[PDB]
Amino acid sequence: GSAFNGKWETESQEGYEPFCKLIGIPDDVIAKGRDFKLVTEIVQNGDDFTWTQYYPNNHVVTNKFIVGKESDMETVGGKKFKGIVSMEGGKLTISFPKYQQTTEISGGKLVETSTASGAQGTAVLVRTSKKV
Ligand SMILES: C[C@H](CCC(=O)O)[C@H]1CC[C@H]2[C@@H]3[C@H](O)C[C@@H]4C[C@H](O)CC[C@]4(C)[C@H]3C[C@H](O)[C@]12C
Ligand SMILES: C[C@H](CCC(=O)O)[C@H]1CC[C@H]2[C@@H]3[C@H](O)C[C@@H]4C[C@H](O)CC[C@]4(C)[C@H]3C[C@H](O)[C@]12C
Ligand SMILES: C[C@H](CCC(=O)O)[C@H]1CC[C@H]2[C@@H]3[C@H](O)C[C@@H]4C[C@H](O)CC[C@]4(C)[C@H]3C[C@H](O)[C@]12C
Ligand SMILES: C[C@H](CCC(=O)O)[C@H]1CC[C@H]2[C@@H]3[C@H](O)C[C@@H]4C[C@H](O)CC[C@]4(C)[C@H]3C[C@H](O)[C@]12C
Ligand SMILES: C[C@H](CCC(=O)O)[C@H]1CC[C@H]2[C@@H]3[C@H](O)C[C@@H]4C[C@H](O)CC[C@]4(C)[C@H]3C[C@H](O)[C@]12C
Repeated sequence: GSAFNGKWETESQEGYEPFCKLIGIPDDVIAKGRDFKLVTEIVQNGDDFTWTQYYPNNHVVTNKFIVGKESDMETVGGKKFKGIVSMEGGKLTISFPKYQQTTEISGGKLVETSTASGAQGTAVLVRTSKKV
């Protein structure tokens, strides 16, 4: 597999506001981040992925995982946990209580679909990134 390899840049976020509300991000912070454009850098070698995300102020998040094996996950908030990612129909999926993330290439583009659950219900964010 090589489909995911390269450098990607956010071009659209659909469902951004409802998703952010559901997960408890306050209003002024939502507005402060609607036009933020994330750069994602991916190195894929078979089942091994290195997944790098560039944030403001030289802040970087790198994830490293093998499909189907328990891996160490890392977060922008500086948190850590363990998870297991499947590869199903070209789609990378992590799934657990209250949260699902899928990432695929559709129409030559990196498409990240997140689904979070809460007391308000469920919200979906679709983030699309173009190749740079
Ligand atoms: C608002 C802020 C941008 C700050 C700035 O531009 O100075 C951005 C940078 C990191 C962003 C977060 C990270 O990209 C991780 C999450 C990605 C989800 O798609 C939305 C919530 C999510 C939790 C984001 C909310 C918000 O847009 C953040 C916190
Ligand atoms: C849950 C967390 C959101 C925390 C945050 O940054 O705010 C996100 C940020 C980066 C995400 C990871 C990266 O997007 C790369 C992988 C993409 C796959 O679709 C799921 C597993 C995968 C390894 C993701 C799991 C999880 O959704 C992570 C770790
Ligand atoms: C949702 C995300 C957690 C995901 C991650 O760990 O990357 C975190 C990263 C920084 C967090 C924010 C910061 O901790 C600062 C604020 C702290 C307040 O207690 C809640 C709102 C508040 C504005 C947070 C909302 C949300 O939990 C944010 C945006
Ligand atoms: C923009 C917002 C506060 C709004 C304000 O300016 O008052 C701040 C509060 C908490 C901040 C976040 C937290 O400091 C956690 C992260 C710290 C990293 O150094 C940058 C991204 C990071 C995810 C931050 C992005 C952004 O600057 C947040 C979300
Ligand atoms: C597991 C970790 C805390 C672990 C630690 O103390 O290191 C926590 C802190 C921020 C949490 C995330 C934030 O609360 C934002 C999301 C909220 C959704 O309800 C579940 C997934 C969601 C993406 C969370 C997954 C997980 O519970 C995170 C990543």
